[PDB]
Amino acid sequence: IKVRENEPFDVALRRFKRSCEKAGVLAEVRRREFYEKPTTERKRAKASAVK
Amino acid sequence: MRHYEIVFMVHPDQSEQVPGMIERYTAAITGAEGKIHRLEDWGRRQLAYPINKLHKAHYVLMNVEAPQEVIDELETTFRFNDAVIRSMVMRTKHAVTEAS
Amino acid sequence: EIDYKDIATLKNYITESGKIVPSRITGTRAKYQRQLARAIKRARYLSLLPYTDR
Amino acid sequence: SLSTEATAKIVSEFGRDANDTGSTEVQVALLTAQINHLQGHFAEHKKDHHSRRGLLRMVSQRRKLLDYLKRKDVARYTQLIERLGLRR
Amino acid sequence: SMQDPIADMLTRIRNGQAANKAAVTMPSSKLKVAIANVLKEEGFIEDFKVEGDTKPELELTLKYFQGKAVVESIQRVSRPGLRIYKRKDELPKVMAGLGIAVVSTSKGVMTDRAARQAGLGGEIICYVA
RNA sequence: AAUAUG
RNA sequence: GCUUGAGUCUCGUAGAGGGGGGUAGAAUUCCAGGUGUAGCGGUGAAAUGCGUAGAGAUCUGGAGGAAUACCGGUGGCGAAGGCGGCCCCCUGGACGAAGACUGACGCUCAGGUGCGAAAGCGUGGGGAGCAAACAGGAUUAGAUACCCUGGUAGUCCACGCCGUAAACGAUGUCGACUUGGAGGUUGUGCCCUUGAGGCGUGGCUUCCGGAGCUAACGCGUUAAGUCGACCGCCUGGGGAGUA
Repeated sequence: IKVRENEPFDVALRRFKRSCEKAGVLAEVRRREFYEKPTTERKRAKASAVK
Repeated sequence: MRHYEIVFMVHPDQSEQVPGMIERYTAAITGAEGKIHRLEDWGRRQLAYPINKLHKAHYVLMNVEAPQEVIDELETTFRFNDAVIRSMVMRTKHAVTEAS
Repeated sequence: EIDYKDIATLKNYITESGKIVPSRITGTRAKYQRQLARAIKRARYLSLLPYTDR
Repeated sequence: SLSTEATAKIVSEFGRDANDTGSTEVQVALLTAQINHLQGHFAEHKKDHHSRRGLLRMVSQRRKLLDYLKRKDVARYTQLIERLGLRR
Repeated sequence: SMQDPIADMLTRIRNGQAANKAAVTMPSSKLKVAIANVLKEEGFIEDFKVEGDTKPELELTLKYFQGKAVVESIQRVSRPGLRIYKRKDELPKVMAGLGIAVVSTSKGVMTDRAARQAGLGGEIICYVA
């Protein structure tokens, strides 16, 4: 959720939230339409991941 | 017969009426047929998230064999009772003690 | 085994937001993960552990 | 599925001696009592088409078994269909 | 269902020869053994042997050539679903007479080579090449 | 961005 | 007559199997009210629009209908269509385990019958988003399109009707046989069990591949291999799945 850094936190350098997922999860529903969409998505990514 | 794992959550504020409620509930079930293998009345417990901004409400678990009638009349007592919030009844369990 | 009243344990499988840790990560096997996720929704329902805070 | 108390009752009842499950007379009665019990389930609802497949699965099979007992002996067949009460 | 076990047995032969296994097992029956006797008579198989009562298992040892299968091919000529008869005045043959057919005559299961001298027609079963 | 016909 | 096929009983397993009913979080918008003030919104680039009649913004509550993030997987289940919140009731089937019984009761099936996404239609409800139609503003040589702002039928529900899809693995169904690896998924026996272990055995399923086959591409123990049983369908293209 939020930063909650220790006592010498400097000029607000977000150590926790930079590690966090950030705008990825924000984008994830965002992208226009979804209902027909992920039918062609399946397996083609996973098929790439071989030696 | 079917073993039921019942749990309900009752108002924090009404806790002096709580033992009166536990007696009248378990009486109405066990009078018919029902038989207690777990009955627990947890006391106050701060919520993980606050249900409609309510707080600290009591949890009350049971594991009872029962006929299909008295769990219906209990569930409709839960839909009736305006001092009780969330309620569940679940599968067999087959008799338990603590782990709370 | 897979009781939702295992709330001491189920904390290990949630991040700060209360989102679930997936089956790749946790050292589980596919059956126990389904029962785990089912138990987490039950724990989430009673406010023993949270759906998410926010 | 039908009741365990019903299955253990019907094997002694329509069967011969002990353990007579495989013989047709118990089978016809077991499928029929299943069909009669399912008759209430399809009395309400009427949208459950796949459950109706599980009904219809018993119906033809019991019917085919009845044709077997017919080709073997008509007397046991005619006596059986009368006691349970079926077949136009 | 296993509609013809006889064409199955010959198919288990042709599969067995292709996979190059000497012993091929199958459920026994009377004509199957009599066909296996015609195979051993003609000399394209080594020997059959049988075990059972409730469930018979015929075990047929198939030959091999020095660098080859013993069996070139083997086919069901009169199919289960269509029964075909050939009379004494014209009986079929395999590979210009070098191979044999299997024929069920009134006097039993013979080859074509013996059956033409024997002088009666009947049901052809299969072409053993 | 955006760009038609032989 | 018999039992290996098939059917069936006893004990279990797994599971978005199906219907029916109740119930939840979470999210958007509207509605009502509080604080706050000239922009807001929208675009590759802008304008139409919204806003000093106090918006957008922020905060508190309420109302209403929808859909189930996350986990969810090159996972599961279901005849096929298809099915992802929670709980119950009714209720389908496959598979294993040992053991038992019946004794060919089987396989396929034209005609016939049932089910069968999306769109659409009948009657009465409901309608938050979105979105044909349709409107307007842009773009353009033209733009009745793409693009942008609104926005009705419809999308939702009950009960009926329509019976059609690239309803596709573009593989008819059933059964036997024929070298495999590395997996996934799921039951169960054997063992020194010291282990999120070891030695096995069944069903389903993914990727890669041997012989072989194939016109090639590729398929390949789940065959498009090697065979049997039965049913469907094909005979140049266009004219036409039309008269």
